[PDB]
Amino acid sequence: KVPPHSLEAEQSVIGGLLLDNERWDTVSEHVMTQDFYSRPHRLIFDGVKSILEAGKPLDLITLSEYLEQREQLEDVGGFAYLADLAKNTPSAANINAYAEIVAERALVRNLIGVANEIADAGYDPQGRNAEDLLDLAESKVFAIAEARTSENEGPKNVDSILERTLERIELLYKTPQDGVTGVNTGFTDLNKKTAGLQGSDLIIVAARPSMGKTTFAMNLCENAAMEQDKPVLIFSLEMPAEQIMMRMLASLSRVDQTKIRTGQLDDEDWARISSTMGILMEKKNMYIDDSSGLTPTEVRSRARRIAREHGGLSLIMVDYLQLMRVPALTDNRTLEIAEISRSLKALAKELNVPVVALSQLNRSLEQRADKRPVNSDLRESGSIEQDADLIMFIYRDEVYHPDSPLKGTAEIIIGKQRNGPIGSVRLTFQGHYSRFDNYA
Amino acid sequence: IKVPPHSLEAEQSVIGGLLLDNERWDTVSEHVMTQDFYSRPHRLIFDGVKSILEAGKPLDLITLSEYLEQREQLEDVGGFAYLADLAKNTPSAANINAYAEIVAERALVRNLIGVANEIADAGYDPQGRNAEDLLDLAESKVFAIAEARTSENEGPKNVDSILERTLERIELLYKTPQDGVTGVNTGFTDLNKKTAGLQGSDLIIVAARPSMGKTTFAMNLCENAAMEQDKPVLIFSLEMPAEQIMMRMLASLSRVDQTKIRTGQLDDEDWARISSTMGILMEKKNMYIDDSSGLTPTEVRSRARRIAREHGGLSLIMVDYLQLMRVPALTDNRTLEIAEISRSLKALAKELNVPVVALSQLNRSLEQRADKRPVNSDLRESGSIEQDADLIMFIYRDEVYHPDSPLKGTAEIIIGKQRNGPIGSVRLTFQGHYSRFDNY
Amino acid sequence: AMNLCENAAMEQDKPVLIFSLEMPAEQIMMRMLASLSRVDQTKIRTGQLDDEDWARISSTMGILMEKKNMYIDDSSGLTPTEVRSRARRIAREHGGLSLIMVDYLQLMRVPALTDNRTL
Amino acid sequence: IKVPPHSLEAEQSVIGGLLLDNERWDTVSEHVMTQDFYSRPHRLIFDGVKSILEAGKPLDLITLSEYLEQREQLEDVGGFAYLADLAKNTPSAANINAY
Repeated sequence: KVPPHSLEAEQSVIGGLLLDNERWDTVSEHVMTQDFYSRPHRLIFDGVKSILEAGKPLDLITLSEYLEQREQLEDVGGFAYLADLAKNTPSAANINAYAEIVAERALVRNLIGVANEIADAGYDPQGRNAEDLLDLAESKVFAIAEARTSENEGPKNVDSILERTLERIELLYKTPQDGVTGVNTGFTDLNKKTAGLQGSDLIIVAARPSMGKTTFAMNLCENAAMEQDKPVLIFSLEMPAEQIMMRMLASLSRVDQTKIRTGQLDDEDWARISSTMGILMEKKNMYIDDSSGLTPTEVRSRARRIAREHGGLSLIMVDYLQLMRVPALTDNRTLEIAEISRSLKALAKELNVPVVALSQLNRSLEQRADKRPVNSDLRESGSIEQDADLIMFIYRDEVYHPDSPLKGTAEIIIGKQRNGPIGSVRLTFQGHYSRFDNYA
Repeated sequence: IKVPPHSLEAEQSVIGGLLLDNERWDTVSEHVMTQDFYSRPHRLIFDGVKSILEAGKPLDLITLSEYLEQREQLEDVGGFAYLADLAKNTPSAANINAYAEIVAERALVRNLIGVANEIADAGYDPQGRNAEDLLDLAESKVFAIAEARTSENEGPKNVDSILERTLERIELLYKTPQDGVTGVNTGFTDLNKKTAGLQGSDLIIVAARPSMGKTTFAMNLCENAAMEQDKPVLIFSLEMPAEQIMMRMLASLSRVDQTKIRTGQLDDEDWARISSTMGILMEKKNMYIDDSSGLTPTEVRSRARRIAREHGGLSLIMVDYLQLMRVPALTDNRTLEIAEISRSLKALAKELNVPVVALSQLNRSLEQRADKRPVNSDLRESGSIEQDADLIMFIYRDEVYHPDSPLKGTAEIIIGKQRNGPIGSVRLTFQGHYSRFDNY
Repeated sequence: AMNLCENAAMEQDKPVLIFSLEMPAEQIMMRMLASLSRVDQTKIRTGQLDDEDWARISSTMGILMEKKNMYIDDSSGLTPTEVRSRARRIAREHGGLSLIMVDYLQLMRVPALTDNRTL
Repeated sequence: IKVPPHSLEAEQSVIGGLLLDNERWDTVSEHVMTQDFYSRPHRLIFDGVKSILEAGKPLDLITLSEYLEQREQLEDVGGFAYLADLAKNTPSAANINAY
């Protein structure tokens, strides 16, 4: 019975912190002084923790002088062991993964000790009742949960919630003051509430059939490929790359959609098609993947490959959230959508590019007779509210009502947005040639 | 020497006592089980006694021996000589209830040791189990032993204890001039007639179909509990972060339209009402919100017990979504996952003695029904909650499905199930412009 | 069912046994107090009631305390083994029973036949 | 003698190359599968590399070692020494797609 520990992983956390002091911001969230195994490794990590928390510089002699003044330098292995730790593990950036190993061994090691306490108290109760021993065993397990979850999240105090609410309200004033903070949407009305497409968050655009969810997603990619220098990546699942390019050519030249997919078109229309063809060939940013069977593993691999080849991406768009599938969760449909939503959010955090994932609403709003898409309607499809930050819906009043005042105007109603404010942004729509425009 | 906790002498007196006095089985059956007995021979004799006494009332040396002779288990026990010796060895009647409690207590301690050994063996050999996964697995094994406990010898009570409890509840109802609140005040005088205060020992599940305002009604219950009750309230946020929850709560506290807070720019008059209610919330200090998306029933019970230990005790625990919570042990079966969460939330309400308002969403089966009124049987499709939760109330506004409805701006809280008090449709007005439920 | 137990507890000398599964013993006693004093059900479960109604509830309280026959078991999880054992236990402690009432036949459950609902 | 069509030397360079360059997985995953590898030891190492690179970006001598150690497959492969020997034996990056 050897205790669960990884002495090799502890050496790389300590050794990595001496080489890169800026890693402490992430390392402190994973490992604790108690989480380290053995007395020598705990004394070194306690010195590193005490130094990096107040005095920014930490090196071979900074850590040595902290231990020398506390009569613990010889106890850890002298100056030679502290200097040989840098020689032993010179692998930076992977310190977060090494800390996770040490933290996992510690939580498993604590569980073994806690279970052994219960086992020894069962054999030798010393006047303890079965009910008393049961509550004692629960309290020992509850203690490990208290130390593990108190580092990152828990029940925040009123003062902290008031501080985080007022800072969020003040940030809403400066949303149309800064302007585009990255990816330009193309719609000046949308740029007031969105204030540029942020890279660190997931954007989910949902619409009930006939609203034009694919059309709005294509229009966002249209402006991103021309304004932003970095290329755009589109995962086609609903329709092939040929149909996507035919729809994009209609918006680029304002020529009616029907003429492109039919073939028969005027010489004037062909001149407008040929004029936009040259500008599209000079930019070279449209990368489309017409694969029907796409798994979240293949999506993340293809996005990381294209970003590595051309420096970096700018916007990743998915044609359908429900068309993607994970082979491990083929039985449970509820947890399949939640895993895809998590995988798409992780891709947006890793690549730092805005991810526009398209999704479809449930048929529950059809029997409601109001038909305005609320953020709670998409919850039926899967868990996306906790993962995606920006959730905008497409609602055109002419689809459900023929005598509607919004004739040819679809309002992009933002139902959820952490970075900026929410609201109904009216934009005109031309269904004859698939092109969303600014409402006057 | 690690000898398993057992009392072979106590098992012989339960078996021996049942042979001498067959009328003791009425009390003995409530304490001991066939599984509770230690070793194969004692379990075979007790199983025979259990099968015989139940239907074939006469039980003796010849009845017990012939039951085992026909099943080829008599020789395994020790022939007839062993069964006849148990009547001779223990001729002490009436104390059988005390001997059974010893056997039941030894079995619980023996199971606790086996449960601790399971955790210890799983720690040494995880086979791909994470530290978080192993922690939740260790808690679930301990929780199972506590589930078989909490019986407290429930039986037929006399009229003296029922009338004493009934008179004390009736006499307490005269203290309130017209409130009728036996604890947590809901804030709605119409709701206080049927609910009669939020009881702590039971689980309250509020369910509503999207667009009804389930989050709005849950926030309004926490609003009055944080101001009226001295003990703090705990809210587990899964659907929306603590910032959005505080923005919605500020709209109800000052009657300022919801749109102005989440957008930014608002009038100086509106800011004065927000600043006036800020000082009221700062003096009370009861709103504790946990904006964690990944919440397991182990982490929920640990975070509720932590706050109920720091500030003396809690007053009301609210969950944003029942379906957003997940148990790693039941990720494959969705049916038994919801039933375990419903059981864990009910156990939290019994242990902490505070009303737990768990929010849940109805199935889309009521949309095709055309009746639109959600019945208690519609939530059964989501999971087993009827047997665990005592108070189940639904939110139904007639203006959501019908535009020409007479209930314009009035949502009726229809109570479908309530063990403590009576059920019925309680009409209450609703203001969707600033998220605030009021008295009709 | 409550009205049948009402007359059996007053007329017969032997006590009555009621197995509550649908509603607790508190709700059963509140409903029984409404029939014993003819005061509207709503006033008892709400709390607010007149001084005239207070005297009728207090008068019937002493009548029920002199007889001592209502034995209620507010257990939700009741198996046929536990029902027979508790019925035999009360009939042994108090000489003998007089009427056994069950709140719900479908709420009772046998662990051996949990799969087959028909049997 | 009917010797099966295999290349143990080519399997060692794919595994060894993935430990030196984690960014190669984008192209390597398109060519090889866990089933494609010959013998039980090479399949256990490649399955660990596949499971790690698909979610947790860092993969090295101790990341792969800890995955196999927790599942009781480290000694069945050849201890830690065999995993460290693959980095030493084949230090040829970029040609992993051909292997």
